[PDB]
Amino acid sequence: VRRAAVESLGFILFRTPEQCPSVVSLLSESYNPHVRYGAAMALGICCAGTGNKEAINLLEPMTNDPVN
Amino acid sequence: QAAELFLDTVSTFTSYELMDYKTFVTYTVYVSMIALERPDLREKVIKGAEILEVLHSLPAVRQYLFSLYECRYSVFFQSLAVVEQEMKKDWLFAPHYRYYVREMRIHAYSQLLESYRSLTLGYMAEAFGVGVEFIDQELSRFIAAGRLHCKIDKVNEIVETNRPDSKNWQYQETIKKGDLLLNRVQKLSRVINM
Amino acid sequence: QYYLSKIEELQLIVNDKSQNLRRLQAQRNELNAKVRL
Amino acid sequence: KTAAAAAEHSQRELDTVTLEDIKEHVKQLEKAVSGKEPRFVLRALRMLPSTSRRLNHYVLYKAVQGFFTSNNATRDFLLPFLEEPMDTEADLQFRPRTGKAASTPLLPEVEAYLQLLVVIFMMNSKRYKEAQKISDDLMQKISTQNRRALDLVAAKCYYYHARVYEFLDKLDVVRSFLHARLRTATLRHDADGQATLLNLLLRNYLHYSLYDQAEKLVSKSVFPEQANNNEWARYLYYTGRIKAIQLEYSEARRTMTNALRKAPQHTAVGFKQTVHKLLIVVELLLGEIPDRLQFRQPSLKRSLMPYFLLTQAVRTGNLAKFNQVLDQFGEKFQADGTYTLIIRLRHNVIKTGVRMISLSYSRISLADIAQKLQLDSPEDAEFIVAKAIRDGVIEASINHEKGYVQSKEMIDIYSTREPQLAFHQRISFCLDIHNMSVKAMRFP
Amino acid sequence: DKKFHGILDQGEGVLIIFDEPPVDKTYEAALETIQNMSKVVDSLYNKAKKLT
Amino acid sequence: GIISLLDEDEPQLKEFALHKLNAVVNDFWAEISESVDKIEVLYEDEGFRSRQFAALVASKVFYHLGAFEESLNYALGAGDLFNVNDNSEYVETIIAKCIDHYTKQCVENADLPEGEKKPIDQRLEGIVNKMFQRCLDDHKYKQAIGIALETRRLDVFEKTILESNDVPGMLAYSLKLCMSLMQNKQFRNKVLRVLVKIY
Amino acid sequence: KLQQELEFLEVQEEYIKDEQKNLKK
Amino acid sequence: YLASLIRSVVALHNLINNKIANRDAEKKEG
Amino acid sequence: MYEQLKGEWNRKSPNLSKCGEELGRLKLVLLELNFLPTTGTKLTKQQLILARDILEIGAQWSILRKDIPSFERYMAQLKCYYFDYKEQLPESAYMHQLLGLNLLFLLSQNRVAEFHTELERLPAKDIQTNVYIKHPVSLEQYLMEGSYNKVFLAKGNIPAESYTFFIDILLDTIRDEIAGCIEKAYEKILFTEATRILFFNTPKKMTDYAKKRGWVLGPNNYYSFASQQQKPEDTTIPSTELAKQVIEYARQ
Amino acid sequence: DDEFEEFPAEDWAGLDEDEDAHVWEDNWDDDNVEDDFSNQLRAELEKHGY
Repeated sequence: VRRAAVESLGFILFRTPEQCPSVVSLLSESYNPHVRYGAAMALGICCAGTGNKEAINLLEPMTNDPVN
Repeated sequence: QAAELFLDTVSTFTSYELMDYKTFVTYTVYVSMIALERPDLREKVIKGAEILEVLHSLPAVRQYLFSLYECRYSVFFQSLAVVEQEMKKDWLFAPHYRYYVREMRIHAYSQLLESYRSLTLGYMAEAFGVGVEFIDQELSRFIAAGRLHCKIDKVNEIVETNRPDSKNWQYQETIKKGDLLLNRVQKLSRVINM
Repeated sequence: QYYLSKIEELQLIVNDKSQNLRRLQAQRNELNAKVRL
Repeated sequence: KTAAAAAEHSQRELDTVTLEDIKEHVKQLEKAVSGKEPRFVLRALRMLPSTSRRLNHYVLYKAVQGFFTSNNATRDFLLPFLEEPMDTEADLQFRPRTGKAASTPLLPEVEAYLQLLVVIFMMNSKRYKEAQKISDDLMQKISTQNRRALDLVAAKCYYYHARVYEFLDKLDVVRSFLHARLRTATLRHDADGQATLLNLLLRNYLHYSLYDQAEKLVSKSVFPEQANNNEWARYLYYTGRIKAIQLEYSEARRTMTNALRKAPQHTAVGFKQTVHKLLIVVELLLGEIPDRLQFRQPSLKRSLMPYFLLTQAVRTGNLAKFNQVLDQFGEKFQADGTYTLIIRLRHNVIKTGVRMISLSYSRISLADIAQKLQLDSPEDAEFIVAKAIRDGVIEASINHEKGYVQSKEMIDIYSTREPQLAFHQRISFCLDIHNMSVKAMRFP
Repeated sequence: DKKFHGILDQGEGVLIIFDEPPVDKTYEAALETIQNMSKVVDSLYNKAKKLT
Repeated sequence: GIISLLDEDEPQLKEFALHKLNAVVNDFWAEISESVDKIEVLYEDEGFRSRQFAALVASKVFYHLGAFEESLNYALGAGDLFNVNDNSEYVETIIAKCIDHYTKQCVENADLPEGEKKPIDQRLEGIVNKMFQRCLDDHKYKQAIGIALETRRLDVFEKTILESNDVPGMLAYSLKLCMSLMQNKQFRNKVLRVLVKIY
Repeated sequence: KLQQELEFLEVQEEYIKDEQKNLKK
Repeated sequence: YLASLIRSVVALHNLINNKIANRDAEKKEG
Repeated sequence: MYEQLKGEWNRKSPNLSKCGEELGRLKLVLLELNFLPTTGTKLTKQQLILARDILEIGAQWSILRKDIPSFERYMAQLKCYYFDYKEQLPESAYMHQLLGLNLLFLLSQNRVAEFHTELERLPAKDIQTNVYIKHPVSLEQYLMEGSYNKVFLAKGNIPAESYTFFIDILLDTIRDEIAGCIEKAYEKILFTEATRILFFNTPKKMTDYAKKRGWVLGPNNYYSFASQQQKPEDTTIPSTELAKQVIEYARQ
Repeated sequence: DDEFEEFPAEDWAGLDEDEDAHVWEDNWDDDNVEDDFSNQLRAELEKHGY
């Protein structure tokens, strides 16, 4: 439920791509790697063809996360 | 502080600086008498061999020191007046109205009426000098000053003390310090948010 | 537009309160990750 | 001529330094407009009075003519109102705005600042009519422009406006302005402006002694907690003074000690003197013995020496000596406004002495207390102890046989709990501290 | 010299002997903690950082 | 205290005392803030021909008190004297509060319109109608449509496009507002039905 | 425009404040 | 006296440290 | 307009028919224009003069007729009309005495804020001169410091405007105050103790004391009833405040 | 930075001497006036006869 609920939020919140990175400041860094994965996928979904400039910056640290 | 750093009987010169070693000792005796009343002061200063020797050198000084130690007020008050007179002839007379004799007798009266509950004014007067009216007015003045934890039944002329228990007195001390530190933290709350 | 200003001030209050609210959660999550490590 | 020329050149250099201070203020507002940050605005307003004590008409006209590169109503008002000196050998390169800067209209914040600076400069020059006209222009401009950041300025602007009108004795007339700006601040949620206007109104009611209206307004007007420290201190001191007049004694002492602690320790010399006198008089009336460590105040020795003698008279119970010293040096007490209270203490000295002697004694004779406090009457002593017990200040009771008074008792259920009950607001303080941190942990 | 636990009630011509409970040293220890944990810190720190 | 002049049983004395309250309202606050009991006595004394303006100065008393909603209610019960002057900041405050109240009541009575509606006050509806009607007729339609949408009336957009259509791009402006901003369908239905019926 | 924009932004921000606060316990 | 007050004092210390840091940052950022 | 200013009010006005004449005065002369502005218009200055004259007349009538509502209304009207201090007009005469009576009866109503704030309006009016107005000040000073019977003897004379009924109303307030002071923590109250030393030598006051409050008369003695108790403490409000603290730092 | 001279700043016009020029801490009783204690005890001894 944790990974699901942190990944399937961008479907609702893509109306607010500026709020995609604001609602995951804890999810993308949470101690649960599945929660971080869900946050990443959620931003990716909610920003389909948008040059958000903030979601990219917040997802850059997760591109090299120790968990596969 | 003066006592704690001044009991040290290591003089830079045999008789110099404070005009003598005897004058040094008299300063020590005055400072200790202001300092405390009678706990293991026997094992702090009385045990001092040099102390006993210098009291042998000075009989009247030995006289009032032993009078305070023995709690014999009949000689204690006369000797204490002599002590105050001597301190008058001394430039170290800063406690001219606070801590010549009033503080020492505050300690002495605390020592006396403690372990007592209702000691009669008329008999404590003759056990502590003369002039029942003099002792009554002294007790009234010192109770007004704040120490001498007791009250006076004037219609019966009795000294009904109110010594708090260990718990009660320490409780009072804690609530006093709580008042002071609430004042402190309110000042610090003023410091923040500005 | 003045009620808009009032709503904006309320939003500002919510944002200011949410700043440390998110920061505390992130740092406590970091502490939990540290203790798991 | 060398010494005079050197002195004039040095004072002109300091005038240029003050002009650079004003230019730094202008750059501070440019940054504040760019960043939408009123805190650095507050820093500018804090730093203005430090340099305010040395200005010159010529350097003010220099700053005016430099900053108003584009023609504007502010320059048109300052041209006749500001009276610069004659020709001066020193000139500066006045070209701060060129092109787009001159094309853009003037900032309302810097306009309010130039207006307030002109009014402070007129009061420094000891002028009244021009100062009032500039302040009226300031309030008019601030009323016309409805930006959010302006009302924070408007707080201190209205503050100093009414301070000027107090010298003008328009402190009665300025009340309509105070109330109108109060209504505007109520509309705009301007807590700082509200605080300033209530402070000015309270000082008006003090200068007219309008204490009944002052208390009726204070009992219904809610004062912002997060207001400025200085405004909070002034409001709290005025509230404490009016409570002291109203005989609200415990609240008075609480408010006066709180105001003394809230005032800056390094500054507010007159405020400090007033709070020392207030605490002395009120606590002596209470019988709460005045704080001895306060007598070491380096700025209050002559004022507190008769206050020291008043404390001694309160403790002793004598009358003639302190009546004589009041006849000698009571005019300052009248100026401070406590002389009615002074006589009230003069005749409640017996009450205070009765409280102290009742705390001293367990069963004291009514004859003894009458002799001690110069009553010379058993019936008057009985009446006094009756009045003390009905006031509840002391536990001394009456037994019409001889004057019995009960003693204390060992500690009961609530006697150990009343400290924790009255002190467990520690966690309330902790939670407000934590909430302030939550508000003040902005990352960027 | 605290070798006995009583109070001399001369008015009644007796001495009330009381059994003193010494387990109340928590009181004094707590006061010492208050003193040496508040005085040494608050005044020094918030007088060094007067301006904030 | 002037409250005695109202406490007298003389209606002319009461009227004399209560004329200049609306003029001393700005300067005097504490004396009027404490006199709530007297104005309540005057409001209860409805046999005196100044009940309406007594309710008006009661609203002024609650202006002093800070209860803008209660002052709104008192000037409401006064009725025709709610709208004595249409241009003041206290007027703007009370009309904004009344617009918020009308918005809430309209939303709830449209979410449950099958009878049992909270009674739409005739006095409140009259002042509301006057206010947004003048806000439409002030001839500033870049903000008239905005204040209308804030007012939340079912027919207000239809009225706005049927009256003088200043800046005829207001149609597309409200179109994008209803397309993006208004999306909660339950109370959106009024704007949606007006929008479909026009477009 | 900005009216309902700020209304919705405040609704979402006030919601997320409470939701993220729910994790403090 | 010694848990609620201690929590309040430590929270106050944290807040005043944060306030000093924020004020210094605001003054020295530019 | 300007009719019979004090035509029948200076010598003697004991009839109730003068109430109608006063009402007509209010309708015609008191309601001419206003009392607020007082900028110029010496005619309105004389209007204020006649207003304050009719207010003092009504004050005397009310204090002689013992009608609390009318008297309080006249007091409030007096205060509101005097709120306009014009220094060029001849002060004193009616000012100090009436203010003293009003403040004294207000203290009988138990209000001290207004008393002291008026005293601050009056810097030297109360202390340097005007026994007329310092008589209530001296009475309150004694009644606060040390006197009951001495207060009674001091009240025996009023220098302000005679009308020695404010002293009787303060006597009623002080019978109430004495009843409270003896309902206080006193040990015992003999019948002769209550009757002789303080006041009220066997009047209907004695029956009022014996029937209204507690402390039932024993043998020629009233005694304190159950007011101080050991109170084996259920200690439930400490538990409630402990729970309040628990919830306080159970969150945030 | 301002000194708040608006409040009445009546500086102490003596500028003559500090009565407690040293670090001595006074008490409300310490400043009572009497012939100290030695003379009083002498008078007590005299009234008792020795």
